[PDB]
Amino acid sequence: MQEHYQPAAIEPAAQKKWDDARISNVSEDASKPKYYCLSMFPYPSGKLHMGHVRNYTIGDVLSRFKLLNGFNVMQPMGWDAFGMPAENAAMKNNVAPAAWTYDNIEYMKTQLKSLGFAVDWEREVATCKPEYYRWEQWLFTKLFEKGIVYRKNGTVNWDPVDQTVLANGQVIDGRGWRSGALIEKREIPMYYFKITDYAEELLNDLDKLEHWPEQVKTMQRNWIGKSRGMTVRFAVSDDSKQGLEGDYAKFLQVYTTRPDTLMGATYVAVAAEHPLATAAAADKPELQAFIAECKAGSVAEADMATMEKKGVPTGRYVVNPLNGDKLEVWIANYVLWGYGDGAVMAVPAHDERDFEFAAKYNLPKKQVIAVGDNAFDANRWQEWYGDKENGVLVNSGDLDGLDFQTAFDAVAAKLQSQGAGEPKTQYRLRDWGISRQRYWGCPIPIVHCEKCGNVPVPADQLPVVLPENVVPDGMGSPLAKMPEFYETSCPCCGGAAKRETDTMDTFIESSWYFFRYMSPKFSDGMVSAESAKYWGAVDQYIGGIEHAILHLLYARFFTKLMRDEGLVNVDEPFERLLTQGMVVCETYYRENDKGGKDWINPADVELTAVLKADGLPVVISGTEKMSKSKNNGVDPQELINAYGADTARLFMMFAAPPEQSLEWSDSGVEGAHRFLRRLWRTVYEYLKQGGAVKAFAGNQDGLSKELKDLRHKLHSTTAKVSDDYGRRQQFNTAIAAVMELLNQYDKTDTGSEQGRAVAQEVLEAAVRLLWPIVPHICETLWSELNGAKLWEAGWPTVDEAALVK
Ligand SMILES: [Mg+2]
Ligand SMILES: [Zn+2]
Repeated sequence: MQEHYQPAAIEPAAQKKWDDARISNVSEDASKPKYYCLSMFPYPSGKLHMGHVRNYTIGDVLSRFKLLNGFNVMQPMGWDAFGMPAENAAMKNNVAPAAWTYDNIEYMKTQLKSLGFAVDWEREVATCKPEYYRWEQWLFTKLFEKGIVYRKNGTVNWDPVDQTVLANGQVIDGRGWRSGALIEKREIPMYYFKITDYAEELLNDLDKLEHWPEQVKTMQRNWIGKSRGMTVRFAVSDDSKQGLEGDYAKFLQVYTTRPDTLMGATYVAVAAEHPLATAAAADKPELQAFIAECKAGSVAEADMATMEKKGVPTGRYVVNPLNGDKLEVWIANYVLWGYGDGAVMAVPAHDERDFEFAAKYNLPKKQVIAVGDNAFDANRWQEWYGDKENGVLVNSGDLDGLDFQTAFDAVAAKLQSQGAGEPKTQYRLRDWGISRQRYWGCPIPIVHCEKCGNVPVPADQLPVVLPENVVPDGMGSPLAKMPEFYETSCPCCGGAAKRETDTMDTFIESSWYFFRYMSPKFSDGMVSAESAKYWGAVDQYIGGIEHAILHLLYARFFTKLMRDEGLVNVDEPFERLLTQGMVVCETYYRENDKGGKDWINPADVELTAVLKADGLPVVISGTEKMSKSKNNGVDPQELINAYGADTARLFMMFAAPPEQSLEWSDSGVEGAHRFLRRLWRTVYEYLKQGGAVKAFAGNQDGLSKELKDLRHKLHSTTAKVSDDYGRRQQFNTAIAAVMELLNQYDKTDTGSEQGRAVAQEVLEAAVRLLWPIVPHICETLWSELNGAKLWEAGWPTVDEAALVK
């Protein structure tokens, strides 16, 4: 055994030792309990960043910990290969997105292997290979025949300069974020997943997830947005029926979740596309300009509530069905066409959104709810205004004295007898649009025939192979310009027909990759029935915060879809969720000659804070998440080249808990490396003074007071580490517990015979307790202390007797 810790000399050897033993290559062995530990598979952007290393080290700790406890652990790895970054790099470097992707995959796979992750590489998948996406095309055709996937027209943002479709997040003040040209609203036929049919099932099944974070389940409930309310019809006044046709000339229909406050309605609001808005705007240019501004808006629902609410009066009036009040109709910008009736009622006294709207335009506020002896202030909103639980009705005539649910049914009874309303359940959830006007994505298995319509590609002719010999030019997506691709024959009649040129949303690949890992080479279905039965569902999921709501919802949707097709048996894909915190770092900038700032990477600077090149001082700015925005990203390959994989893994797990943000620190990295030097020195000095012995075990009566205390600290540390790994999922404190154990070991005389046995017992446990964190040095140190296989010795057991005083 060498005297000095040198990770470059032991880490390649430890990996080949695990590779030859094939401890990470697992099968459906019924003689062992299974454990599926899944980390979110990376996008092949070119090289790993710090978020990758932290995510997959967290997953490797939980995987190696469960492996030492006898579990048959599957920890797979793949590549979320589709996306736009390959197209943009293709337009910059003039290469093909496929070749650019496959090279990034090979390089990043070498980096992941160098980190020593216990990964079953025989289950590796790449979503851009036809061997993978052929099965999401298959499920598309099956759900298309059933109607779960359908085709309808939708509105998109067209950039006429870049000749591409943009999302609302890429539109700023009505212009494209790159071209700066005014976007155009176009209606094109697209494909949709009828996810609203599974809304009740997606909402109720959240109760089965006993181990999910309550805030994550709450975000799923809000996005689905189930509400039990009331449909209410306000009769249009005789002096406001001009220009209206059909039912819109008779009544204005609205939906409300607070029918107990129907007596407190002071005005109604309609969307810009509502027929009442169209009729009143026929002779009013202000209303026409307001309607045009609402239609030209490009607000994302993540910023919908942050939008300033605006409205215009119409001069048209409707009649409240309960008290007969005449209420003026307003055109509001927050009322969305397609959401319910496209019209709402307004109660400013018990809805803060209506309170701010009425206070702006000085609209009346009528109180109809009372909570105790609390005073009602018409010029200041209070939280109890919207209380549905402890409220009682006032200023409501016959409805006075009733609570929420009694007034709900009583209002329902009054409206149904008049034929002016009935209860209704609504959902904020929209259907899932999957059509993307991009090249680098999974093709849509639809052929357009003028005599047969939109016919699905039969299962024999799948996949619809995306051509890889394509270099995007920018002026339009390539698929719509390649007749050699879209010109084909109709699979129903054999006549001339055109393939679908749009590609699928990349969320589709991530909605079922956890099932493909179970049988990645299965060619008769999405997943074999044998492997799905054994592995069941993912026991532990580790990923980031980005797009968590949509990804989880889509993955839970695909699970129930595949279950209904008879492919899987579970109702939920993920039993446990661990979302890691971001990695932040300090930023550095030097002021410009044009009134700006140029941001410098931390690798090109040294703290005296001075630039590393010209030696001119550079401003050290604030800390934020590593990104190419302010050039603050630290390459983990430089961290591995300098200290090794074990130091990188240890610093990640020790600097902060997994959920908390990790702040980059050069001193913290050195401290992790010095501890690995200390651990190597401890084992080396122990073996230099006599070599290994048999670890102490059994009855400890007769040991000295000093040696009994060390065994107490030892088996107390083992209990604390097991709780940190298996329950708390707090790996930083577990490293601190082992450090305290080594501290007391240093202060203890282990020179006696039984003292050497206690020392052997202490060291054999410490290297096994840190094996999930730093497996390379622990495997190397374990072979010096004991001749058995580390994974066969298992997780260290707690000696209960070593705790009785
Ligand atoms: Mg349960
Ligand atoms: Zn045909």
